[PDB]
This record gives sequence, structure tokens and C-alpha cells, in this order.
Amino acid sequence: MLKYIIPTIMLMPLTWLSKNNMIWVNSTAHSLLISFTSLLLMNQFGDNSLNFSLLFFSDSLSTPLLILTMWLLPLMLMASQHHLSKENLTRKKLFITMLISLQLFLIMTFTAMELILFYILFEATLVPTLIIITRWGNQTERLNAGLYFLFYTLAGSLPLLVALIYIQNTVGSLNFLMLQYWVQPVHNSWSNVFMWLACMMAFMVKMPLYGLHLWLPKAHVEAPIAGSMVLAAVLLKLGGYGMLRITLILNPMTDFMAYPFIMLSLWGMIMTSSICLRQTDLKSLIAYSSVSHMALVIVAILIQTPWSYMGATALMIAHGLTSSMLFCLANSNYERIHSRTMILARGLQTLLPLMATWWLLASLTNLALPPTINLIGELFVVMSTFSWSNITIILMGVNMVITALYSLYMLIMTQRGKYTYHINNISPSFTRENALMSLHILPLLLLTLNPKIILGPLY
Amino acid sequence: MNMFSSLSLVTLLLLTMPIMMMSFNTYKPSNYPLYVKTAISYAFITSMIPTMMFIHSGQELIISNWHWLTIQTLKLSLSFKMDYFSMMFIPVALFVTWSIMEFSMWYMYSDPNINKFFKYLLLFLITMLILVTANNLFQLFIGWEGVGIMSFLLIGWWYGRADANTAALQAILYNRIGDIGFILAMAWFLTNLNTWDLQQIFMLNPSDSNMPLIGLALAATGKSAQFGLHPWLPSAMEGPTPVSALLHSSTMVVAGIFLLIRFYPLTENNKYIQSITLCLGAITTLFTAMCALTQNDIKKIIAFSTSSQLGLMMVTIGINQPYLAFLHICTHAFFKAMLFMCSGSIIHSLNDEQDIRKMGGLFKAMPFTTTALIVGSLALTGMPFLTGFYSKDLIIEAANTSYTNAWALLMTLIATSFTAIYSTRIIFFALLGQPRFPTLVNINENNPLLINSIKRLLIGSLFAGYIISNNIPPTTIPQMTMPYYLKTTALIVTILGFILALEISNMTKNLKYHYPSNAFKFSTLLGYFPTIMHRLAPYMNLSMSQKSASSLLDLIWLEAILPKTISLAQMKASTLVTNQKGLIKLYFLSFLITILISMILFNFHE
Amino acid sequence: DSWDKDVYPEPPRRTPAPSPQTSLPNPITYLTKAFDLLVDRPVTLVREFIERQHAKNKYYYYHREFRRVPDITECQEKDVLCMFEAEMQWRRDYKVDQEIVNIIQERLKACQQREGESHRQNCAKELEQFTQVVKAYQDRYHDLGAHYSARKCLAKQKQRMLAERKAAKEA
Amino acid sequence: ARQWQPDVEWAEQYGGAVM
Amino acid sequence: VVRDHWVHVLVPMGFVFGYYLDRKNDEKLTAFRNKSLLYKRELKPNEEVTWK
Amino acid sequence: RWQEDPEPEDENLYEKNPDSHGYDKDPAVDIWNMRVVFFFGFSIVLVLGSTFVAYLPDYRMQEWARREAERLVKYREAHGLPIMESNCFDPSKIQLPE
Amino acid sequence: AYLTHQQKVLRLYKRALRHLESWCIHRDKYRYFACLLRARFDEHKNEKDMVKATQLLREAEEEFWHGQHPQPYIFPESPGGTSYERYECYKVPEWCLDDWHPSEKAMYPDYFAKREQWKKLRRESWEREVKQLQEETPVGGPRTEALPPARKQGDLPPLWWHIVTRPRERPM
Ligand SMILES: CCCCCCCCCCCCO[C@@H]1O[C@H](CO)[C@@H](O[C@H]2O[C@H](CO)[C@@H](O)[C@H](O)[C@H]2O)[C@H](O)[C@H]1O
Ligand SMILES: CCCCCCCCCCCCO[C@@H]1O[C@H](CO)[C@@H](O[C@H]2O[C@H](CO)[C@@H](O)[C@H](O)[C@H]2O)[C@H](O)[C@H]1O
Ligand SMILES: CCCCCCCCCCCCO[C@@H]1O[C@H](CO)[C@@H](O[C@H]2O[C@H](CO)[C@@H](O)[C@H](O)[C@H]2O)[C@H](O)[C@H]1O
Ligand SMILES: CCCCCCCCCCCCO[C@@H]1O[C@H](CO)[C@@H](O[C@H]2O[C@H](CO)[C@@H](O)[C@H](O)[C@H]2O)[C@H](O)[C@H]1O
Ligand SMILES: CCCCCCCCCCCCO[C@@H]1O[C@H](CO)[C@@H](O[C@H]2O[C@H](CO)[C@@H](O)[C@H](O)[C@H]2O)[C@H](O)[C@H]1O
Ligand SMILES: CCCCCCCCCCCCO[C@@H]1O[C@H](CO)[C@@H](O[C@H]2O[C@H](CO)[C@@H](O)[C@H](O)[C@H]2O)[C@H](O)[C@H]1O
Ligand SMILES: CCCCCCCCCCCCO[C@@H]1O[C@H](CO)[C@@H](O[C@H]2O[C@H](CO)[C@@H](O)[C@H](O)[C@H]2O)[C@H](O)[C@H]1O
Repeated sequence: MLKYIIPTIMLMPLTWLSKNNMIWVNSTAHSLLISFTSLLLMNQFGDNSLNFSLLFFSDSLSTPLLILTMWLLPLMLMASQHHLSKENLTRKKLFITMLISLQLFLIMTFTAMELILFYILFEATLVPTLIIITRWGNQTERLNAGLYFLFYTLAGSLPLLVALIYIQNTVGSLNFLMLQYWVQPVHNSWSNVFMWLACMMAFMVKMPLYGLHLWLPKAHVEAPIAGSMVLAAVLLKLGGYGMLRITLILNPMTDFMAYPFIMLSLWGMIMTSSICLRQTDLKSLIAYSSVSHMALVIVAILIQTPWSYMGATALMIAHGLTSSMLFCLANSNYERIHSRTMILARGLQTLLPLMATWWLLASLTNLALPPTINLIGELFVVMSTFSWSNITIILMGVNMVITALYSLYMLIMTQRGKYTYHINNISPSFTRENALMSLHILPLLLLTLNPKIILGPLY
Repeated sequence: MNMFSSLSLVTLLLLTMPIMMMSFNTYKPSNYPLYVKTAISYAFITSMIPTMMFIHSGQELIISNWHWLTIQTLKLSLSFKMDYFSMMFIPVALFVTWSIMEFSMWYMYSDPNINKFFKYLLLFLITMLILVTANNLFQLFIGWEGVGIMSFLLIGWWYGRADANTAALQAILYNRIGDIGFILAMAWFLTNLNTWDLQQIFMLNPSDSNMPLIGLALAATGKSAQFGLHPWLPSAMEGPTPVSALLHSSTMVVAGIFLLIRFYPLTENNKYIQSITLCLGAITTLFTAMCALTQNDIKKIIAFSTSSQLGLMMVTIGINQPYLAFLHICTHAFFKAMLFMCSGSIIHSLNDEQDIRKMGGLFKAMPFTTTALIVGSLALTGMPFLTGFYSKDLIIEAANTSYTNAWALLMTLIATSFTAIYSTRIIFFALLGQPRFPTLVNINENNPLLINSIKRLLIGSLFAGYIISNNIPPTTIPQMTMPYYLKTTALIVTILGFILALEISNMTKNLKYHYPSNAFKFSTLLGYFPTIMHRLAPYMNLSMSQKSASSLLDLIWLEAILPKTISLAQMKASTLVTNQKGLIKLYFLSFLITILISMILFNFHE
Repeated sequence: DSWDKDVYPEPPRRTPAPSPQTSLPNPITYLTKAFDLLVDRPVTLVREFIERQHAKNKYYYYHREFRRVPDITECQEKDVLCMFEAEMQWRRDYKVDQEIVNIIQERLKACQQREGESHRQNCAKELEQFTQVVKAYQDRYHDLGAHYSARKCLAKQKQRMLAERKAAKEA
Repeated sequence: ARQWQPDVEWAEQYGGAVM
Repeated sequence: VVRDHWVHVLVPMGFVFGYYLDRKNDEKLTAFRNKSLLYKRELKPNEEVTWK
Repeated sequence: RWQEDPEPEDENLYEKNPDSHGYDKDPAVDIWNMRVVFFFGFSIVLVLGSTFVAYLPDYRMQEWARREAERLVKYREAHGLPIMESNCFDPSKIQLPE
Repeated sequence: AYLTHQQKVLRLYKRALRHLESWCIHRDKYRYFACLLRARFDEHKNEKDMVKATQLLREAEEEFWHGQHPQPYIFPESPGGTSYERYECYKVPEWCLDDWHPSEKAMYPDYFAKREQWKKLRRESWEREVKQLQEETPVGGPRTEALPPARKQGDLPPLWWHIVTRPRERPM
């Protein structure tokens, strides 16, 4: 993984030694080249994962997440460079450094072969993310949002640390390859009930689980656009990725420990989809959409079947590109009208035609229109949940109805109707903004042609 | 095989080329609408060759060209079933779309976005052809939701109009509720048969098919707008008239019935499903025809006619006659698309007037539109030997000679009578009597685009039913022995509807005022179903979304029980710890207490 | 041709000979001749050209052979080096078995289409072979979970073998 | 608008004897 | 090498350096080169190691 | 109150540069930024990367498995063996408890 | 209610005539019953007692509600009509032309020359319009939404730009 770690580090000297007018050009160009070379990770085998060294490995689960992570850094740079234009030059370089350092922790987190190394990097992402939100957010509430983000994560992470060290003491290793062969079943006891909870609660908070999701509407709304892009696209997937790995060592106790959390998710998604129908803030609406989608990922991981793991992996990738695109779409409006209120600016399809096409395409992927990989993932999860219990089709079906209503409600309210008369600064969409939109949607729609590379290890 | 397989794919590939040209900036947007129309005409010609081969020898094949994805033991390939249903629906759908597109060149001439309109119409068609030739359920779903989304985009064509956006979202909402059943059927077939392929489903022939077929029926209830999920179809009249003609003859509304036809090998053995569909069809056909009796919007009258005709198709499914139901789809496409294009001709000539009460005296002023309207009306009512007669008449006499629910049969017969009544309403109020429209006369039906497009569908509404019936192979045992009163039932009740309708119509000309009856308001206001359901259900759901889900739980109780309580305790503990007097005497007095309890209570000294 | 006829069988083709009982000309006959001249012929020449280029550059690729290693039954417990090879082998055989069930399912689907309205009786052999293979596949691999392994497969087999012993003990 | 930064009212929260 | 474009070699060189260091890692993990039951064979007359 | 700057006015990039691409105020930097995004994003990663993915060598050996399965089916049907046995492991190598 | 008794009776008259027209349909039948309805209104035209007049109006409204058409005729472009807001998607505000690229503006050199004159006329009049409104408005703001005309030569009626330059009813 050094062929990605080292060049990712070299982005930092590149940004700091660039001419004052080339920091965005240079960093964007070279983060795209790193993104290109990440495709070499798709040398995957049917039986064996790609094991580079004692420290890092890649498999069909981590590979697509790595490719998404390295692709997002260029997109976060283009999204940021407009609202940071007036920023002091050295503070601009520091902002880029936080994004680069976040990428470095992410690509190592998704490939660390030992769970305690995963834990340290899993936790190291808090620092740059917290700094990005609190330093470069716009509102007063960004300070409170950082505190909620920090302590919701840590309240779950600290028990995980104790559990992992306990597992290493008793098993003798936390290397994930070793855990595949030395795993022993977990027999019922109050001691093991709390080992299970400590192994799963840190990842549930990151997803987030319904009930523990309050940090996300605050954090995903107060953050600058780049912060929201990474929070929705990747950082939420640390929870899903972590669960997918650690559930190996939790069987068969997951049989009955999953019930309270499946209930929170099945009912949670219907609750958080319904919330989106009455949201007045466009960014808040998108954030609550992420909770609804990640509820399916939680259920798919917990029921633990070959189809649900394929569906969970597809959903995580598809949601990352969609949710990131929606935040970017809403940001373009915000950079014009300086407000997140959804009803403020209406009938925008009349004033910004092409950008209304992106809104439509983003909305269709969100409501899981076939054969998008959003539908592929969402359908595979529904297939496996039906087998788990047929009655779940009722809750999945209702959520699919509600999701279409709020996806098209957001499209109709902002893009259709009559334009607001007094808003007269809707300038035509910039090339940067159009390209930023097409760099989400085009890769997302291309993956439909070859969906096997985003279905994970159980394909 | 080489020509049959090759030609049946160029048809589908031909229709995507205008889409590729538009999306890839390689077109002369001079006359893009003509380009799209020309491509459809050529697709129709190439689609006839495979159909003629099927007519000759019954040649059918399945093409599984592209292997897309293998999920363990579920291989998913891009497949196309070129069978009886595909080879007859496609040329009919293309032929009807050929007329609608030529008609729309005249009807949408003034639209600044006519090019985009023709692109959306072509996508609407492509998603329907994907649906109709799909060989596995996943490919079917792609087209199933494709037509649903194109319907959303076209119904809400005039997006500045709040009513068009409400109607468009209504169509998605009602069709998404139906899609729950589609997803249910897919999950059951995958779990119990390990397949989404139609061939394996029929080979394994599940015996306990209640659950998958109930899901399929629910999907058909939404797409075909049967009672319960019906209000969206009349509301879809918000769209431009060309949308209504295409959305009602081909494409959307017929997909629900087509899905049940495709699964007749299962339904033909499950009696309990037959009863449900029969009763679902019978209430739909009766209820919607009753609604059309008092409508004054011409598009809504024709819209409720489609709902009543689709209900009739569901009845045909309910009596185990899938092939007659398919025949009605094909024949219905001709005269129903013609009727909508005739109403569009009237609406255009009267400056977008749609109320029949402001028409009148158009019999002689619009002679060609009049002729097509009368031919379309007579075909709809089962006039002997017109296109409608070759499906509807066989359906009625197959339904009164079956082992069937008696209420469903009786309700179906009354609906046939009601069909002649609302049909008479359009002719009496639009064509006959004295003109009731504004004084600046602008009637003009002399554009060749208008004439030729309707003329082709007029020839279809006369002979297409005769041609199709005499070329399709037999697949049942037509029941041709029955008492005289069962043979002529459809013909008689239709005539009684015309006579009763004429007396009712002529009594509007008397100088007598009569207070509305309760039944008149029930019919006019659509049984109050939209008035109640579309206020009550949105209110309860939307109020819960805000009051409970968002306010009570997310902004209060989930905050209160964790972050707000935890942080409050820490603040209180901090003030207890730090609120001290800074007095040496008190701190050292506390040292003595600590040492004492350390020994007396905890024995730290032992 | 290109695939093995034994793996993918197809009954002999029996096309009836034309027996026109009409004086009219058959439109399909002249359309077929036009198709051969305007489509098949130029397409065939373009292919024959391409095949002339592929014959000038002839090179080979091979089907990987995997030698058999000891199964997880022969592995001492917690001996990762032997467990790894047995586990990798078990995963290779799992994927192959998935493709075997796909071959049998593809035979079954081809028969159903080929036999038309007589499929219910003319595809009884393919139905039976599909039923047997699906039963075997279910026994090997069903209910193992997302974290399946050779170890879990062995435990499932032992549980099944124990029940079979007990049922016989009843006899 | 522009990014919010603490004003005098906010800053005096941290100027007292105790929090 | 110009005064205006030397910064554009930092990331390409990091990739080359990272690629190189990855290969040197593979040289510390040769304990089972040509020794696994699945792939153990003989060395071709001219060959030195099965994989480097 | 206090001594504070008023909120600066909004700057529309199109007034100074009608041909603005939205990247930079400097027209020359603005053009270069658009060039690198499009060339490296669309021409390199998306076009070549899509081509790379399409020609991946037998991703996760699904094609070898189909070839291998055909070989097994041919051999087993010719020799009269069952296509697939219920037992994954040979029961002679298993020692049941009790 | 801010409508006088006269305005309520006159409104009820028109509304009842329209609903009567929806029941009758045929023009001759409508003319016959429109005159009978007019006779009823003329029968109490001179009622002087406001209390008795109001009671008559109350009953007439109750009778109208009982006898109204459940589906009355609506002009296509009237609120609720089938063409209402049909062309709102084609109405683009004039300020959008300021963002046009110069190569787009060069296609209509004459149109944008006139447009500049209108914008010049808007700037040079704005101050007088504000001043006129200030000096004609009583303290505590206006009591009505009415606006004054211009009182001088060259003065434009205050707050005219968005009335004069509003989109055409059929823009495309
Ligand atoms: C979101 C929070 C979710 C909370 C989920 C709650 C799950 C509750 C799991 C309860 C089962 C725990 O597992 C259970 O532990 C007790 C330990 O006392 C074990 O039992 C042991 O102690 C009990 C005493 O109470 C004795 O009856 C028993 O003889 C002894 O073996 C059981 O053999 C085991 O079945
Ligand atoms: C926040 C939402 C809250 C919603 C309420 C959710 C309640 C969830 C309760 C957690 C599960 C408790 O119930 C749990 O059931 C499983 C069986 O399925 C038991 O599982 C255990 O007992 C069964 C038999 O009872 C044995 O086969 C075996 O020893 C073991 O599986 C657990 O011992 C018990 O603890
Ligand atoms: C995988 C695809 C396989 C097939 C590829 C074949 C590509 C050949 C593309 C040829 C041109 C297609 O794109 C377009 O075609 C039509 C018909 O010629 C032309 O359109 C022309 O004819 C039509 C009708 O005859 C007129 O409505 C139109 O005014 C006129 O410009 C366009 O000018 C051309 O840009
Ligand atoms: C399957 C298709 C079947 C199509 C059947 C078509 C209609 C069949 C005939 C219906 C009844 C014919 O109409 C019968 O004769 C004349 C019309 O000529 C009507 O006579 C009417 O003429 C005038 C119209 O100018 C009316 O105002 C008057 O109230 C009435 O006397 C009778 O009231 C009616 O009883
Ligand atoms: C659920 C598992 C993990 C949960 C762990 C949660 C621990 C708490 C994390 C957030 C800590 C924030 O700590 C503090 O919280 C309160 C509200 O909560 C905020 O205070 C805000 O709300 C309180 C009360 O609602 C108001 O009195 C106050 O005016 C307002 O500023 C503080 O600005 C913040 O400093
Ligand atoms: C599962 C384990 C979870 C561990 C979570 C980590 C705990 C961190 C504790 C932080 C404690 C400090 O948090 C403290 O909360 C109170 C909430 O009343 C805030 O206080 C706020 O609300 C109170 C009343 O609601 C007001 O009197 C006060 O003016 C206001 O500032 C403090 O501003 C904040 O400093
Ligand atoms: C395999 C790795 C490949 C990495 C490729 C990375 C590509 C990055 C492209 C950035 C190109 C910028 O290259 C640019 O060139 C010109 C002269 O050469 C320099 O100099 C120019 O700057 C100013 C801009 O204000 C110009 O007006 C002027 O013409 C010139 O002085 C720029 O300062 C430099 O920014």
C-alpha cells in the first residue's frame, strides 16, 4: 500500500511548495493521478485476498471503498476552492492539508490487516474532520456540532478499544487473517453480551444507528461542503466496514444480539424517511436521507447472509456517490442565495436548466431507479431480508414509497414551480460546478455496466 | 433464426439511435421531431418481419446475448423473449406511436421544448419495449420503473403549474405502492425457485403460488390503475394530450395487465387468484364507468373510459382467458389513441377548451375529426366487426358462460351499458346541437400532419381487429355454443345504453330545473375517494412526520435521554467539586474525615 | 462448433420441409434471400478478412490446473499454514459448484423454451437432474452464513451425518 | 453572509470567575 | 526541472518510491516461495526463483 | 458593539471574466484549472479507467470456474458419477463423536 | 369582512349566474333561467331595512350552496382551470439577460441597445419615486396597498418597473 500512502503524503509538500495561484491546480491534478493508480487494487482473486505485507491487505470489500476514497479527494478540492477564495493563503494550504491527511488515514484504515491498527486509524480521522468542521464551518452551531461528533464517536470507541485488547489477550492475535482461522464461537453469558456490544456500538454510532444518529444532522449540516462530502461518502462507511469485519468473531451470538438493532433500523428508516418529508433545510433533508439508507446497511450486515453482504457493499458505494452529489448540488444553490432553506429559492429549472438535469439524475439514483447500483444494492438487501422474515417486505416496501416522495419533493420544490421573484443573483452554472456534478453521476452510472467490482468479497 | 433474431434486435436498437444522437451531439436539430418520427416508422417495418415469421410457423425464440452478472447460482443475462405476446404487441405499439408522434408534431408545434418532448416520448416507448420483451424479472423491473419515471416526467410537462406537479407525484406514489407487490414477487421467486427467469418459474410450476401472485396482482393494481390505486390515471390528464394518448393506449396503463398475462401459466392453476382479479376487475370497470357518466372535461371522460376498459381486461384475467385479455390490449390501443387525438383536435381548435359544455355544433365544422370520433366511439362500444368487437364481444360471452362470481358478471354487464352512455355524452355534447364556444371562430383541422396521423389509426380502428384475429394461432377452445340470450347480451345492453343515454341527453334541453340527487354528486365527485383519501392520508402522514418523528423523538426525547441528561449531570458534579471556600480549616478537617473512614469503614490499614 | 455438445446437449433438429398449399408467393422466402445477399454475405466477408489476420498471429492461453491439497479434515486445529491451503481449496470448489448448478439450470431453461407447449412432459429429465443437483448443493453450502468457511461446512456435514446415523439406529 | 466568529457576547462567557 | 514545474515530480516520485518499497517488502516474505503444496514445482533449467 | 468590518459584497466572477470557468479569478489560472480537471478527470480516469476495468483479467476467477465446472460435468456424466454429492468432505476422513 | 353589502350581493349574483349556466348548458335554456333569477334579485332591489336585506342575503347564500354545481365551469386560464399556470415555466425574468454571454448579446444588438435605455430610465427615476412615496405617506406607514400616480412631467409612477417589464402572458 506504500504506492498509495507515499504519493498521498507527497501531496502535502506539493501543496506547500506550489505557487500561491496554483495550489488548487496542482493538488487537484495530482490527486486525480493518485485516483487513477488506485485501479491497480482490482487485482482480486476468487479465493485469496490481496495481502501485501504484515501491515496491509486488500480484498473486494476494502478495494471499492479505497477507490471511492481516493476519487473523492479531487472532487472535494473543486467543491471547496470557491468559498475559500478570500481565505488567507496559508490557511488555504492548511485546509488542503487536512483533506490530504484525512485521505491518508482513510486508505490505511481500509487496508490495515490488524484490528488495533484499524482502531488507531479509525480514530485518527476524527482530528482532521473535527478541525474542518469547527474551523471552516460558517455558523455558530459548528462548535456544538463538533462536540457532538467527537463525543458520540468516542463514547462508543473507548469500549471498543477495551474489547479489542481483551480479544487479543485471549486469542493471542488481532490480525484479520489469523482471526479467520482461529475464531471460536461466542457462548451465551452476560460477559459476552457486553463484549458483543463493545464490538458493535462504535460502528453503529458511525453508521449511524437510529437513536444514536443525532450527531449526524448537526455535523453534516454545519460542515463546509468538502467536510459534508467526506462525512457522507466515506466516514459513514467506516462504521459499515468495521461491522462487516468484526462480525466474523461474534457468531453465533449475533443471532439474538441483532434483534434490538434490526428493530431500530427497520423502524428507524421509516421514521427518518418520514422526517425528510417535513424538513425545511435542504442540507438537513439530505443528511436524514443518509440515515434512512444506512439503516438498510445495518440490517444487511446483521442478518449475515451472502446476498445481504453483497447488497450492503453495493449500497455503501452507491450511497457515497449519490449523497456526495446531493450535498454538492445543494451547495451550488447555497453559494448563490446564502441560505439552506429549501423553500427560499424555487422554480430553478427555469433559471438553471442544465443544473436541473443533475438534480433529476441525483434524485433518481436516490430513490433507487433500476438498474442503478443504488437499486442493485437496495434490492439485494430486500431479497435477503425477505428470507430472514417475510413480513419485512412491508417495512421495506413502505420505505421505498416514502423515499420516492421526499426525493421528488426536493426536486419539485427547488427546481419546479415559479421562481422566487426577489432572488435576482442566480448566475449561470459555472464549468467547475457542472464538471463537479458530472464526476459524481458519470462514474455512478458507469458502474451499472460492470457491477461485480462493487459487490464485495461474497460475489 | 438469423433473420428473425437479427431483425427483432434492430427494432430495439433503431429506437435508441435518436437517443444516442441527441445525447452525443451528432444530430441536426433542424427537424429532430421528424427524425424521431421517421425512426419509429422504420422500426415498425422491421418489426413486421419477425411477426410475419411467427404468423407463418409460430417461430419463437429467446435471446440471451449479454451475461451481465452472476450472483452465486443466479446468473442474470440481458435477455429478450420474442414470443406470441412480444411479436404482436410491438408492431401495434409502434404503429400507434407512429401516429401519436406525427400528431404531436402538429399539436406541440408551438412548444419551445418540442425536441425534448419527442426525446421523452421515445424514452417512454423504449422502456415499454424493454418491459414487454423482458425474459427475467430484473429486466422487467427496469422497464416497469422506466415507464413509471417517464410518466412522471411527461405528466408534469408544464412544471410551472402546481397541479401538474401534484398529479405527476401522485402517479409515482400510487405506482410505487403497487411496486411493493412486484418486489414481493421477486423475493418469493428467488427464495423458493432460485430464479428470476420466466422459463425456470414455469418449469418448476409452484403449486402454492398465493403469495407471489398476490404480489403480482398488487403490482398490476397500481400500474393498471384498478380500484384502490385508481385515482392517479384521471389525474394524469394534466399532461399534454399526446402524453395521454400514448400513456393510455400503449406504455404505462397496459403494463399491469400485461404482467398478469405473462404469468398465466401460474394464475391458470390458482383459483383463489382468479376470484380476486375477477372481483377487482369488476368493481373497477363498474366504478370508473359510473364516474365517467357525469364528467365534463373531455380528457377525463376518456381517461375514465381507459380505467373501465382496463378493469374489463382484469375481469378477463379473472376468468382464465389471458389471450382474450391480450387481444383487448391490442385492439384497445387503436381506437383509444384515436379518441385522445380527436379530443386534442377539438381542444386545439377551441383555444385549449376542454369542457364539453362549451363545445357543440362541431359535427359539420370539423368533419374529419367528427368521423374519427364516431368510428372511435363505435369501436369502443363493440359495434359489430369494428376493431373493438373482436375482443370485447368474445370476452363478454366467455364471461357469462364461465363458472364465475355472479356479482362480478352482473357488474361487468352494467359497465358495458355504461360504456354506451358516456360515449353518447361526448358525441352529443361535443358534436351535436348549437355551438357553445366563444365568438371568434378558429376551427381548422386541415393540417396534413393531423389528418394523416388520425387516418392511419382510423384504418386501424376498422380493420386491425379483423386482421389480428384471423392471423393469430388458436391457443384455447373458444366456447361457441350458448343460449341466444348469452350470445347477444353485450350487443343488447349496449343498445339499451345508447337509448337510455339519448333520452337523458335530450332532457337537458327542457326548461326544467332539478336539484342534484345524491347519486349525481357521488358520480361527479368520483365517489369522494380522491376528496377523502387525498386529504386524510397526506394529513395523517405529514402531521406525524413533523409532530412525532421529527419533534417529539429527534429534537426532544433522543436529545433528552442521552446527551442532554449526561451533560447536565457533569455540570452539576463540577459545581459541587469546585464550589469551595478556599479555607485551610475546612480542607484539613476533610483530611481527618478521610483518614477516619479509611480505617473505620474500609480497613485500609489492615 | 465452440462449446462441448455433451456439457450443453441439444436434441437433434427436425425442421419440416416446405409444403405450400397456396398459389401466393411467400413474403418470407424473398425476404430471406434479400437478407442473405445484403446482410449475411457482406458480414461474412468482413469476418473472413478478420480470420485471415488472426491466423497470421496464432497464440495460446491455458486453463489453470489446481493440484489437490489436503482438506480441512486433515488439518490439525489452529494450524494456519495447512488450514490456509485447505480453506483456499474449499473456496475454489465452492465457486465451481456454483457454476455447476448454473449449467444444470441453463439446461433446464433451454429445454423449457425448446419444447414449447410440451415442456411439462418433455423436460422431466432436466427437472430431475436439476432437483438432484440443487439438493446436493443445498446440503453442502446452505445456511453457512456470510462468514462461511471449510470449518463451518465440516460442522454442517458432521451434524447431518450424526442425524443419519441416529435415523438408521431407529431402523 | 460570511463565516461567523465569536463576538463580545460570546467571548464574555469565558471571562467570569467560573464557567 | 524548470523553476516553474519541479513540484510536479513529487507525487510521481512518491509513487515510484512506494512501488519500490512494496517490492522490497515482498523480499522479506519468501519463506514459502516454491514451497506451498499447491504451487511447489521444479525450477526451469535457467530459472533462479519462481517469483521475485 | 465594537470596531468591525462590514460584510463584504458578493463577487460575481462573470462581471470581470465573462468567459469564467468558475475556478479562479485569474483568467489564465482559471483555464488551466479547467484543463486539468477535464483531462485528468474525464480523459484519463473515466475513459482509460473504464477501459482498464472492462479488460480486467478474469476478475475473481468467475470465468475459470465456469470452464472448470464444464470439465467436471463432462467427466462425471461420461463416467456415470453423480454431478454433485451432498458431502463436501470424504466421510472416511471423519470421526463422528459418541 | 371588508366587502360592503352591495359587493356581496353583486358577487353572489355573478356566481349564481355562472353555476346556473353550468346546469343549463344550452344557451336558450340559460337565457330563460337567467331572467327568472334576475327577477328574483330585482324583487328586493329597493329593500331599505338593512336588517331585512342582510337576512335575504343570508338565505340566498344558503340556497346557493345547496344548489351549486358540484363541477362548475371554469375558464381554462382561471384559477382551477385546465390551463392555469400552464405558461409559468416559460416566463423568465428580464434580469436574466444581464448574465448573457457577450456572444449571445451580439446576436441582438438592437434589442440590447433599447434595453440599456430602459435600464437607464430606471436608475434616473428611482430617487424621485422613493422621495415621492416618502412625502405622500402618513407617519406610521401607509394604510392601504394603493399607490399614487406621477404628479409632474417626467416623473414616472412610483414602483413601476416590475409592472411594466413583467413577462408576457404568452412568452414562448
Ligand atoms: C440494546 C441492548 C440489547 C440487550 C440484549 C439483551 C440480551 C440478553 C441475553 C441473555 C442471555 C445471556 O446468557 C445467559 O447468561 C447466563 C449467566 O447467568 C447463563 O446461565 C448461567 O447463569 C444462570 C444464572 O442466572 C444460571 O441459570 C445458569 O445455570 C448458568 O449456567 C446462561 O447459560 C446464558 O443463557
Ligand atoms: C431498542 C429496541 C428494543 C426492542 C425490544 C427488543 C428486545 C430484544 C431482546 C434480545 C433477545 C433476548 O432473547 C434472546 O432470545 C434468544 C433466542 O432467540 C436466546 O438464545 C439462546 O436461548 C435459546 C433458547 O432460548 C437457545 O437456543 C440458545 O441457548 C441461545 O440461542 C437468548 O438467550 C435470549 O436472550
Ligand atoms: C452502435 C450504433 C450502430 C449504428 C451506427 C450508425 C451511425 C450513423 C449515424 C448517421 C447520422 C445519425 O444522426 C442523424 O441522422 C439523421 C438521419 O440521417 C439526420 O437527420 C436528418 O434526417 C431527418 C429525417 O430524415 C430529419 O428530421 C432531419 O431534419 C435531418 O437532419 C441527422 O442530420 C443526423 O445527424
Ligand atoms: C352497438 C352500437 C349500437 C348503436 C345504437 C345507436 C342508437 C340507436 C337508436 C337510439 C334511439 C333513437 O332515437 C329515438 O328516435 C328519435 C331520434 O331519431 C328520438 O326523438 C328525439 O328527437 C329530438 C332530437 O331532435 C329530441 O329533442 C326529442 O326529445 C326526441 O323526440 C327519440 O327520442 C328516440 O327514441
Ligand atoms: C448516545 C451515546 C453517546 C452520547 C454521548 C453524548 C455526550 C454529550 C455530547 C455533547 C456535549 C455538548 O455539551 C454541551 O451540551 C449542551 C446541550 O446538549 C450545549 O448547550 C446548549 O444546549 C443547552 C441545553 O439544551 C442550553 O442550555 C445551552 O444554552 C445551549 O448552548 C452546550 O453547547 C454543549 O457544550
Ligand atoms: C456513555 C458515556 C458518554 C460520555 C459523554 C462525554 C460527557 C462530556 C460531558 C460535558 C459536560 C459539560 O457540558 C455542559 O452541559 C450543560 C447542559 O446543561 C451546558 O449548560 C447549558 O445548559 C444549561 C441548562 O440546560 C444552562 O444552565 C447553561 O447556561 C448552558 O450553557 C454546559 O454549557 C456544558 O458545559
Ligand atoms: C506524470 C505527472 C504529470 C503531472 C501533470 C500536472 C499538470 C499541471 C498543469 C499546470 C500547468 C501550469 O503551468 C503554467 O505554465 C506557465 C508557463 O509555462 C507559467 O507562467 C505563466 O503564469 C501566468 C499566469 O498568471 C501567465 O499569465 C504567463 O503566461 C506565465 O508567466 C504558469 O505559472 C504555470 O502555472
